[PDB]
Amino acid sequence: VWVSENFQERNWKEPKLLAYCLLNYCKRNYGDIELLFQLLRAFTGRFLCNMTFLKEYMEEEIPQKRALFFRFVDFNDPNFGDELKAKVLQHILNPAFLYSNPESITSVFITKVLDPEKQADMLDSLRIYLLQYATLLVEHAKLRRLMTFAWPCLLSKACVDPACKYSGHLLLAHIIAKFAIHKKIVLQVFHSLLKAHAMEARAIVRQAMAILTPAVPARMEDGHQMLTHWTRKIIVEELVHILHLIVQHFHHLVQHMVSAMQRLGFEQRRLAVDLSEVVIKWELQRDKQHTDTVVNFLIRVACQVLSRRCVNLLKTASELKLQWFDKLLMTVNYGNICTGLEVLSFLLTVLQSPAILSSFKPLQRGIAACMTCGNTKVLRAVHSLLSRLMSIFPYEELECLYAAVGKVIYEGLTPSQLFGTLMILKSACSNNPSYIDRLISVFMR
Amino acid sequence: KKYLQFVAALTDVNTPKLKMMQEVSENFENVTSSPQYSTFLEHIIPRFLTFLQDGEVQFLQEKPAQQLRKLVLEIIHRIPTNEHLRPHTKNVLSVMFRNVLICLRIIIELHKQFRPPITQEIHHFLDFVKQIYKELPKVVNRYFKVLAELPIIVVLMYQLNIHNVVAEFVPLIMNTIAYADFIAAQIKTLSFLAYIIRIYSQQMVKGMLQLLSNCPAETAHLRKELLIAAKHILTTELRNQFIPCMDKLFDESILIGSGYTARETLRPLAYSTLADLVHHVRQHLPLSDLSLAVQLFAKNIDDESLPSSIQTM
Repeated sequence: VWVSENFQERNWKEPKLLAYCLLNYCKRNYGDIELLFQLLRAFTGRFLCNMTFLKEYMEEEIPQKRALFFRFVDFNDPNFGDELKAKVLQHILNPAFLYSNPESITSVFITKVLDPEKQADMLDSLRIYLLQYATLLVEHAKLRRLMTFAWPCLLSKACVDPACKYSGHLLLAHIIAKFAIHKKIVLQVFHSLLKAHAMEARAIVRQAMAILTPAVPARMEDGHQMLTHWTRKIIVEELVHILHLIVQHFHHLVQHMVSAMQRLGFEQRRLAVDLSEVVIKWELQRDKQHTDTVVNFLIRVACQVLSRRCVNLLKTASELKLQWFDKLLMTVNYGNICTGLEVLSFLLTVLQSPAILSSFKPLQRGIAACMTCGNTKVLRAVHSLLSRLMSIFPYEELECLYAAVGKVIYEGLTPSQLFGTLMILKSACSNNPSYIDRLISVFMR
Repeated sequence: KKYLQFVAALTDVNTPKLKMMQEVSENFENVTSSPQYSTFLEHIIPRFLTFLQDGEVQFLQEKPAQQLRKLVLEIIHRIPTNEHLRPHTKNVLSVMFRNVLICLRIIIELHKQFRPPITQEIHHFLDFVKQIYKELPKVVNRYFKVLAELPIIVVLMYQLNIHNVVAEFVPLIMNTIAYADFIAAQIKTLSFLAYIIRIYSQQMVKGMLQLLSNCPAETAHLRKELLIAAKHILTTELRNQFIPCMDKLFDESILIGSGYTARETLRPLAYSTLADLVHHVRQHLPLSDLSLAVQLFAKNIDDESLPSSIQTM
């Protein structure tokens, strides 16, 4: 009946029950002939209630018998199955061999590699699973032959499907890991993986990079330093993580990389901080290049509103304060809120930076017409910016310049007006104990 | 260092040792950037002007001197243009008149350099799209290549239209199937011309459904844009009633991304558009269609392989 009524679904409890009856039948002693037919309609058919039913049993199925598991389970000469039945078989076969030893497996691989036989029946992901199975049997446990049977998808004009095309490169990098020094395929896989990298290839290249990452830089004896052009192709004509995850684990291209990275960065906004990590690791591993790099990065973060991590890198590391921070000349309300939350950030982190004592005239010019009106309708920055002010100035015309700016602020008190005026005087008194007594009478009133 | 090594080879390169001498100017010119637009005003204009005079377009030969064609497009790319492009606009239009690759680079270069200046630019492509569209009967007479791919991105950049509306719904009623790359490119063409919805006769139903049912499942970068475009055309708030009243929703089978790749990444996209399509009208759905709709919706609530965001929706 299980073979016959398979077309009834595409009277409701039969798929739940008949599979459950065969569930107990194979649980008694073993599974020899009934194990390969109880999956005839289990994983296929798009049932409303046939998920997570048999799934747990396979992980419990593994707990001398699995050594010869391939011959009496896999092939069995079905003459009735198809691509879907083969896929279902390999879903349960992988966990059996993943958890796990005789020398008789050598004849198994010889029979296994004779699958296609001049006929390519596969038109689905069955090729990817076999290559994943091929990687499992090699990494966890004839070498020339398996190279020759994985040939047709290592091209540029055939193997149109990206899934099986990237898997051929995936197995090629997995095999050559220790000492397989060649002249063509050793670098062919390196400059072909990052070609037309789509959004679905990240899950494929993630394991296709770490196998040969600690090997290619150690085997550049016959190389010609032709990695700058390969990096340039993906950074100009085209992700960016493929160029930095190798650096994350661990001079002639820095000049081009800095120019390329500062041009590509201009909803892709979560990459500037990652590039800062790459730059800060270069400095740690090691400033004719970090000068303009940090200036541009502080412009980038100013264009964002990662705030905590970028501030951490700043504290653990001229033209910056002249052309960009002159926004309060015209400013509208939301920009002031962004400015207020931003001036609180970097001004607090420059208290231990030797830059105010070296150059402060440009800083005063940028904030010239910014401090006069930067005391009203702002609650975040104004309430706390005083603490940073007592540790800046402690020479004559400049001193009177902000003194004139200061006196025109708190001499019109006649309540944000009282809040700002009272806070400034506290800052003035905390600047120095000396204070004139020619204006106390106004304060008493 | 880069003044006497290039001027003494004007007539030698134009009228054919030369190839190796030309191939070294690939990444050695950007370093020598001492002249800032002061010396290269009229020095470079005759260079590529004579280069395009040579380099015939004989496609029947096995690339006799196409290496020079590759070299000239490699050196033309590294010139940013800001002023004096009127001769350029009178020079770049002579290459799409007749291995079709030289026009792709040129059309890309003018697409990027157009922003800083402003020109009306109405001289040739007023009926050129008509000739391209009427070459389709010649296409089915020959076969059953790289010339009808990018007439629209220029238009999209230009639109930052009555004669264009009529040309849009004409190819959507012909080119019926009675391959390797012809069918993939063929479907790719109607995807672009149906993507324009910035202009706003129920003559588009048959064309759009035929490609959906005959969509090649071997590709992975074709169904993503097709479904995204299908999502955009149902968000007009005015033309969401014309389409769900003629086909009677006979597309309730596995034809919206069947295969292996299309059911893993953009799997939620197909169901989200289908859910949006039902949510549009909610008025002209009979009992039979509602019974089928809930039957399909009762299977997505059990698929525990994808995050439960779709199940909440």
